[PDB]
Amino acid sequence: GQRKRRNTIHEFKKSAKTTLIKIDPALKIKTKKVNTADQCANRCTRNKGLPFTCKAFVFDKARKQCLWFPFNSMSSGVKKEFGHEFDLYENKDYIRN
Repeated sequence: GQRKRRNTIHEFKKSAKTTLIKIDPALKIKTKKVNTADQCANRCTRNKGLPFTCKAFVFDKARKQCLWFPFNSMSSGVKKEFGHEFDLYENKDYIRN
């Protein structure tokens, strides 16, 4: 009855009004309708779920959706996007190199 620390979104790079794409052969993403970024976090931290342990994700505030990316705007074979009301959540411990 109190996730308190459960939410891990406080460890990702927060960049609202900013999202990311992908152009490399070994780079995909994941999407799930949702309510707020806080949610994506729990759904992003829980490893053993994303092929990339969810290194970064995004929350569409006008679409209440989630988009976990295996990388961040720093990764390669990839690029950043927008969405007006999206959200960029790149885990700092996973910031591609």
